[PDB]
Amino acid sequence: NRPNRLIVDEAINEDNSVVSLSQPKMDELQLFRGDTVLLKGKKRREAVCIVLSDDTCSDEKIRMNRVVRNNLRVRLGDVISIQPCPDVKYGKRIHVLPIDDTVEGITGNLFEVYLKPYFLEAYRPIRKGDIFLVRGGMRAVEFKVVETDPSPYCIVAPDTVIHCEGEPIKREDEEESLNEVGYDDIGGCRKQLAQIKEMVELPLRHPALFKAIGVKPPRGILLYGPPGTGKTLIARAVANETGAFFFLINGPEIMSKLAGESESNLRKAFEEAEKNAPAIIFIDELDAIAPKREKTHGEVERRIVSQLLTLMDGLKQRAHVIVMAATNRPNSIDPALRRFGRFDREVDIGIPDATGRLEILQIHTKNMKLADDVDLEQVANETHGHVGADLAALCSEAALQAIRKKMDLIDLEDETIDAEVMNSLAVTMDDFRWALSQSNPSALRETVVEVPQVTWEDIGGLEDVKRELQELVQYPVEHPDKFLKFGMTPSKGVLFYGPPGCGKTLLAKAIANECQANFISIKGPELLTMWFGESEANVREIFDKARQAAPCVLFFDELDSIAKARGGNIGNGGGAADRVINQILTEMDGMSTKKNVFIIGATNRPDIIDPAILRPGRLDQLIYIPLPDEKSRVAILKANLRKSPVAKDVDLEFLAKMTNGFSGADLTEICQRACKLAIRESIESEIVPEIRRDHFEEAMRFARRSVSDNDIRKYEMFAQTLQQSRGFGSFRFPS
Amino acid sequence: NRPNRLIVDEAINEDNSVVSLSQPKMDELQLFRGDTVLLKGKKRREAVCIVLSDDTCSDEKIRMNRVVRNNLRVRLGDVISIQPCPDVKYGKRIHVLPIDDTVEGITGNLFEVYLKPYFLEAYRPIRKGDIFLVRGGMRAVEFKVVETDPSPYCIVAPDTVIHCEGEPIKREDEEESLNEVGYDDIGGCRKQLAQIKEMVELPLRHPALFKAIGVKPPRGILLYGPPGTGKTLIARAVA
Ligand SMILES: Nc1ncnc2c1ncn2[C@@H]1O[C@H](COP(=O)(O)OP(=O)(O)O)[C@@H](O)[C@H]1O
Ligand SMILES: Nc1ncnc2c1ncn2[C@@H]1O[C@H](COP(=O)(O)OP(=O)(O)O)[C@@H](O)[C@H]1O
Ligand SMILES: Nc1ncnc2c1ncn2[C@@H]1O[C@H](COP(=O)(O)OP(=O)(O)O)[C@@H](O)[C@H]1O
Repeated sequence: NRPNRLIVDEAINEDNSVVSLSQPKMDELQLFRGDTVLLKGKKRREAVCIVLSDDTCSDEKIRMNRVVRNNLRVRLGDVISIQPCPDVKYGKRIHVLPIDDTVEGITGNLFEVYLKPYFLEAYRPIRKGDIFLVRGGMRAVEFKVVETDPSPYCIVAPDTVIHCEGEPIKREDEEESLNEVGYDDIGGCRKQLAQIKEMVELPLRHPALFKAIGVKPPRGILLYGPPGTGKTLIARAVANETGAFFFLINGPEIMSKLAGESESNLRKAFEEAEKNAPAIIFIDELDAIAPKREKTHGEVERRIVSQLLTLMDGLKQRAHVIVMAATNRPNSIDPALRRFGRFDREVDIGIPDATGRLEILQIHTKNMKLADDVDLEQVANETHGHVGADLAALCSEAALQAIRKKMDLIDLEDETIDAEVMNSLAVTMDDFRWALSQSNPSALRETVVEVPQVTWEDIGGLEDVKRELQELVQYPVEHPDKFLKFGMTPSKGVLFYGPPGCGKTLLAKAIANECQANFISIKGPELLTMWFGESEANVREIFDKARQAAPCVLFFDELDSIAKARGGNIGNGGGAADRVINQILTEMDGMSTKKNVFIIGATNRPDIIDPAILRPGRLDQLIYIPLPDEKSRVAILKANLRKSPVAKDVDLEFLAKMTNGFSGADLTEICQRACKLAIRESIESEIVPEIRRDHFEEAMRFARRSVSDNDIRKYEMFAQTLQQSRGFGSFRFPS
Repeated sequence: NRPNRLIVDEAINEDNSVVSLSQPKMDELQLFRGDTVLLKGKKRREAVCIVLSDDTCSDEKIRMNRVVRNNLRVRLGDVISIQPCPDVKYGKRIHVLPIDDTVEGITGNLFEVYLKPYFLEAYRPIRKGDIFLVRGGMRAVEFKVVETDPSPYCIVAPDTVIHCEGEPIKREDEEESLNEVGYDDIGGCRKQLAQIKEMVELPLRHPALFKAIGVKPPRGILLYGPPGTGKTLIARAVA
């Protein structure tokens, strides 16, 4: 038994002496809330930390940060021994000194700038011989214990004096640098990063297991994403956290060699990593190495591609090397590389969402000190087209602005800077706004994927439609047991038709938010570009991106916008079928029905929609969104007024009754006009900060009905023709 | 404190001995409109100029032209020391001669063509050892002081006689050529040029600051524009 062995895993808190344990873990080992333990690992070394309460990690695993993982020489997946230590122990004299690998540039006091704001009111239990890292001064510097009283009996106390000599010492090869790349340095990638964690955990941490079994290990991992997403960061972090010898192979570095030298350089890079097993061979750019799809210009290019292909599939076990290649675009790769044995496991790393970029900002700003009025929530929202490298550049530029506001008048003309100035240099929002306005996003044209923040509370009315949407996309994904028993497959998608500006997009986004799945949206111009550009082959890429991002919903806005541009029911001498809808149907028919992917079709002119899409099998479920009723319009305003401060004066119920033929869009622009009037009257009166009732009274003058009465009749007759519930309404069984 | 340190910046006027200062800058240092100062920089050298009134530059910076920046061996972003000099000082005999790097092609009188239309009705305070540049004759030729009365006490006066030998002298590597490319030689580019000024001011003027910090410096700047816009001019001027 020996219930003291726990699985080491990454922590969540950014502190130093923190251990995250579940309630039953301390309840089994008679451990309390505010106690200390003694973690013991390999190489005859121990560590003293503080246990904390957790409820998310696991049942029998320990969450330990990178700062303390390097102290015990224990990586992820290894096992350690934990035991309580209720013995009283105080600190008297702690002597520490940093290592010269990171102190080059520090001048002045070292206690007041790094130790005082870290050791006081913390009661961090230090251990003689441990390496702890502290952050501050827009950098990261650690410290090393060289001589102290024999451990245990080392706990920082307010009445403990600290003195240091001043010169640093050199480190050894036993410990790794804390400034390197780790799992805690990656943000905005959780679904993709977890797959890579679980994919290479066995062959790297346990190389001897695969040598004794017939299981084929994954020999190739291809990474996607626009340049700057962080593929190299993830590749280096996996190697640095799994104990594998990382070997970086740059793209242009090999191609820059002469004729025949590139072959030797690429070939010598494989057995070198094979000897240092386990190892990970990473390729920076692979589209620039093997673009053997359309280029095929030059014998040396083909020779390099063939050499790479030969060295790729020729890894018949031997070592335990895993090759992870990175590229920019999936189609820009040689198809011969995707053969089974060279590159079979495929990983697509997308642009982080709003909740992902905040983690990147927290990672990139953890070394510097910010002011109280600095919030990263608005920065992530305002930066919705940027990538991982974009935000690091934004942070660097924002940090540079603060230096410019103090270097000019202080004029520290010294060979090295002091640590007592940079700590006080707090970056404010004004520094970030200057850099945000000039940073050009590198990721704007390709489709962005989210899991939208809009929920059911933002949608007013449409209660009949909500239950229907929560009936076909949430039941097969949560309770499939009642589906395979009947032997019938679920629906492939549902089409939305009705008057424009009623919520055709809000329902699709809310159903994605509730189901916790990705959301891909295609607008009208996006569909029209591939028609006018005479290139309909881009549907396959959209469907592939949706498939491997499962679960996800495939939303097509105004699907009839391609038939409206060429007439409609009659139009020109052609019919109601074109190349883009052709390719969409072709890719939907061959789409995997067992996957969690879903397709949402939105249209405002259902009379011109091709019937070929509407058969049972592609899009059979049709839900009509009518104009909001009296109590449906009230909820629209109750949901739209949650952002702007409006007092109790404005009567929303009375406004809904007068707005009879008003769609959802008109009620939004009414509030927009009222708030614009409020802003204008505030600015004009500045030469008050609340929305009054006469604002809406004047804004109601220009209340234009976007939907007239002529199309209402057409929509209603179309709905009743497609429903056809008459005749069989009184159909009953005799006995 | 020591309120005598000012930030050196480019000037606006195309004159020679002109210092642009704000009203509070002279109001703090008890300096008037028509007075002279003594600018001191690095390498144990000084410079005498005339302060002027300005209202646009800054609160605590000094605007100094390229002609006087090379005299003190001070570039943009550096700091200097300014102090008033109300002592009376007149000129008696100023001996100057140009450098052969730019005089190849000049023949005849040198005073009437370059010094007379520059020194008269100007009262420019010269300093022994300074290199001042004058424009004229569809070119630019400067002059060098080789031997004169020990500075101070060098101010051009109408009753001051000037004679010159005629042969020039060679320059050294301490000073830079005034015919080179500078910030004053770029025109029509203010928004773009300011971004490049502020982008590389830190890593170039203070190389040791980035070596002691984790901030990533900009390693690459791409320039656009149709051929002939002046990208090479800006690139050479920044360096
Ligand atoms: N998801 C991320 N989390 C944290 N940092 C990131 C992320 N993505 C990129 N970065 C930062 O951007 C910098 C540049 O990354 P880069 O080498 O361009 O990645 P790639 O090689 O995948 O394009 C790195 O130093 C890294 O710190
Ligand atoms: N039922 C509704 N409840 C609340 N707001 C709505 C509703 N329908 C539309 N809106 C608002 O109208 C705006 C535009 O909607 P739009 O995308 O044109 O709808 P559709 O896709 O049905 O045409 C959205 O920002 C949304 O906030
Ligand atoms: N904005 C400018 N201000 C002053 N001179 C300019 C400017 N742009 C170009 N010139 C002049 O034009 C000449 C040729 O410039 P050129 O070398 O063609 O620039 P680039 O290499 O950027 O095309 C230079 O000698 C320079 O003096």
